[PDB]
Amino acid sequence: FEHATTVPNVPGIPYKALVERAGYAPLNLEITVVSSELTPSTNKEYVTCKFHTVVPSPQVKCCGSLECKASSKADYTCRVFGGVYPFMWGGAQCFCDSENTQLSEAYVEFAPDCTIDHAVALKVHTAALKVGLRIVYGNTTARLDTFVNGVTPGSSRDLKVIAGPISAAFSPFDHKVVIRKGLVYNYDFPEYGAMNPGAFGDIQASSLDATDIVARTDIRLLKPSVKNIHVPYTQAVSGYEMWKNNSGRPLQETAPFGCKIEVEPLRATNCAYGHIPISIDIPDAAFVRSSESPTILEVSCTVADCIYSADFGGSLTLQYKANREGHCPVHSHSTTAVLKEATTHVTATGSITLHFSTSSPQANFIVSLCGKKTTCNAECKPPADHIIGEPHKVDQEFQAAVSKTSWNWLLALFGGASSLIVVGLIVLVCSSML
Amino acid sequence: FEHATTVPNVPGIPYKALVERAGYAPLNLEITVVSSELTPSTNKEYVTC
Ligand SMILES: *[C@@H]1O[C@H](CO)[C@@H](O)[C@H](O)[C@H]1NC(C)=O
Ligand SMILES: *[C@@H]1O[C@H](CO)[C@@H](O)[C@H](O)[C@H]1NC(C)=O
Repeated sequence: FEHATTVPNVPGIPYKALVERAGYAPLNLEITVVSSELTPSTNKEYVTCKFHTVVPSPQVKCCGSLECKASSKADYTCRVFGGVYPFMWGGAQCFCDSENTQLSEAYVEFAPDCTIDHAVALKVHTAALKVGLRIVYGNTTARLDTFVNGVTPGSSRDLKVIAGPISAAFSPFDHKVVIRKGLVYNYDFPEYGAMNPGAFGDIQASSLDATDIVARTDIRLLKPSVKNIHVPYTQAVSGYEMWKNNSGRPLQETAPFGCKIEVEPLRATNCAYGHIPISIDIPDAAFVRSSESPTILEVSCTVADCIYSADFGGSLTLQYKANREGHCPVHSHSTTAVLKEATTHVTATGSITLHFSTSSPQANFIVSLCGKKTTCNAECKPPADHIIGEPHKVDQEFQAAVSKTSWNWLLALFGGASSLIVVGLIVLVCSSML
Repeated sequence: FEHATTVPNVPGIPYKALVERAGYAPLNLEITVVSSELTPSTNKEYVTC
């Protein structure tokens, strides 16, 4: 017997329901989400880190004009200097007086510590959910994990679940993200093949050990002022360190709906934003005969000290007139009230107490005990505690949020004004008759 | 829970109250002033005999 419903997305906050076949007894149904991860399909453009800006040895020849071929190495900057006359230890290095040529070479390369201190640039497409459910139908615990696509049944021993598509997934990741050491940033990195000096992604490669390193650091070779054999060069600062200087806060601190970002794989676990349609096919082994279940001949309810809040605040007493011994579920058939308990053992002619949570100052909600429905009407007080450590289990519907007496005053003034208009118009009609 | 109430300053004479909570049962509250003392802040001006 399939049953369709819509569960809130929030992890925790167990969700109650009552399934009911025409010839079978009403049966408890529990749907609760223990985990929910958003795993998007991501591809990798480039890795980046500190460059080493290694400088090879000078190529000095003594009064012969030489030029350097354009090497394919990363950020290759090469220059020739005439009129040099080098000195390293041991005196002059060229015999020939004042026409010697020095060749200065410079190129960049990943630092030795780039295996840990590297940032990986990702493009993030649309994400899909993989939510874990616990189903407590017929006091039989069933833990499962299922995708939210509407086409994937959940692997269970005797249960079939379909998770309908999300109303609106919000995708916390932007189209371009950057991952550094488990910290995820929504950064608009430049495209591969586009580099700016002193900016993020100034040096790029397909992998950490890739040969095709590419960079456009603003490196310039200068003429050696002192008569030695050093290579004087200047270069713009690494954009990796300049990005770490003002990276801002990562996605683990700046993310909507309060869900935590994890890496390997990139995912956003325990997000709470929408609603999942659940089509669940309860096996018939849990459905029991209506004759076996003790029906309730008469039931009445009262509410004592209703405190409407996020906690299970509010107690209701049910006076039942059961016929035979057994146990059968309870349920609350209002969107504003959620009952704490699932089933109740009833022998005959007794009293039970139940706990519920509401977001409305008026408690006008129908309780179904074991098949039979009776409504309960009472008043609920606002809580004294301003801040509570657990989330609300019900949502305000904006019509039950207005209290019963405030509804009475507002409807009384509106009805008095409207009836005053009606009596004015009928006096007009009576006067026009004359 | 914080209960704010008003008790007479009579020694002895137990004072009754009810602590009603929306999430718990009402509780008996007894307040008895077993003793009091009104100690002034004094200074010695002089001593004579
Ligand atoms: C950047 O680094 C400098 C050090 O040169 C430091 O003074 C500064 O606070 C950092 N952050 C910003 C936002 O400039
Ligand atoms: C629910 O509990 C009852 C009594 O504890 C037990 O007999 C029954 O097997 C449980 N339900 C199912 C569907 O197994």
